[PDB]
Amino acid sequence: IDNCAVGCPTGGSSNVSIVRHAYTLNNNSTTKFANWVAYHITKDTPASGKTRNWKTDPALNPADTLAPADYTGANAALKVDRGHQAPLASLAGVSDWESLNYLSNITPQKSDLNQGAWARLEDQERKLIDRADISSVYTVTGPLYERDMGKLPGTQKAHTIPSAYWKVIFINNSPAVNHYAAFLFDQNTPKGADFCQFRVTVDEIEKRTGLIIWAGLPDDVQASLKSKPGVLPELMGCKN
Amino acid sequence: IDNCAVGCPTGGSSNVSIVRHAYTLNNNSTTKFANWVAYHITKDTPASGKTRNWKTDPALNPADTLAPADYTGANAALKVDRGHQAPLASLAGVSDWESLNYLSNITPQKSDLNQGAWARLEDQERKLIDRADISSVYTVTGPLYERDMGKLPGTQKAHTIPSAYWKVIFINNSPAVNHYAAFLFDQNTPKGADFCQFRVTVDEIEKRTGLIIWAGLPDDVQASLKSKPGVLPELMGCKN
Ligand SMILES: [Mg+2]
Ligand SMILES: [Mg+2]
Repeated sequence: IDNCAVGCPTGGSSNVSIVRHAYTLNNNSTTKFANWVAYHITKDTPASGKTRNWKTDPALNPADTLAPADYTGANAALKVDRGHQAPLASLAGVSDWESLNYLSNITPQKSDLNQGAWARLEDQERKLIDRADISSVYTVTGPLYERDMGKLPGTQKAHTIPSAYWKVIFINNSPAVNHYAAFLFDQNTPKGADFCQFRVTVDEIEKRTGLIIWAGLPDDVQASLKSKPGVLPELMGCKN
Repeated sequence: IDNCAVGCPTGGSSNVSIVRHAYTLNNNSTTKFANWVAYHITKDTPASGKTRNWKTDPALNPADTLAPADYTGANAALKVDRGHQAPLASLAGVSDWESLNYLSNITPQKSDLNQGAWARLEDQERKLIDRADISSVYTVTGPLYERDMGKLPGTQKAHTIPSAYWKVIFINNSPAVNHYAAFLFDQNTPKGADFCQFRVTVDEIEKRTGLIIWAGLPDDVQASLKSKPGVLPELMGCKN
């Protein structure tokens, strides 16, 4: 199962990644959240109406990830939601869809971001697959840890709440020949914010995460395309 | 023969276009030069060392195009060369390659442009086909008539010398999913100019020519991408 197409990211804290049909993920046993999550949307992956039964990822050591009990009181204290990294509705059609609700694929994401600009991007990201000429959407998403966001009140486990979230997207085959995009949202993004205003370069993300995305691309392609914002957002309703 | 892939341009002065393996061209009987020339570069079309036997296009009425005799004294008076619209070296491998030297595919192009930035772009355009993942390069090129440039000294034929040239390019299948680019050079472009500094939008070209490029693309795709400069030039050595 290849959920990256042009090479999954290198630089993750964990040397081994979890590969599922729903996604491929690299966990961080120190922060308790995934360094990055790569997924592949196709015409047969989206599905609506699925339920959200939060569960501890059975593939990880319970001490290196969070359990449902750890989120107790989180919303009232920090105004955060249990935010999905790999989106439920866009991939709930896969055989192991339940893993989309494993806490390894979740982080304490501010409600205004989760239900705001982040959800609208997910909506447009999913809509791309409806286009006749678009057969695949390959996405890599993950958090940033640049400032103290406080701690979950219901757990004694050492963890680090993200300060921002990014998403790198490309359609069909490879960014070497296809449209791509990259976004970066701060945890405190306003509820009504236009997701189009947060377009960035892949290079910026790599520099703020320590990862190398699209790690299988030839050197020249990486050097010339990663520092240039893509035009994929224009197909998602964005301008300029 | 389809040299446009996503619909040849509309808006040309002639209702009929000339279709060849080398290119598809729409002539302008008033200016005596083609409104647009569309060509398709593949790994099989380039070829070096071909001779240049200028000739009157036998497919057109002699009064609507130029003959070799019409260029007499042109270089000494206006410092222009017999400039190819569809590049010889990039397509000389096709079966009717001699048509690349028919005067319907030529215009009085300033030597500094023809042998400068224009030739450098042609090189990079041709080199794209050397990439393993790039199987096709679809280009549409043509002149602009915005200012009096004088007249050829060796002809009595009514004609209009171009004041600028544009080139729209995309790779593989369609600009809807593949990288694209558009450039526009004034006749007076200095010999040592960096072609990367002449990137424009497809919309600007359409507004200045009266043509509609990629006329077969869905409306939403046209509105969305024609106003956004592409990232293909980054694969051609351009920065930012
Ligand atoms: Mg969410
Ligand atoms: Mg030339």
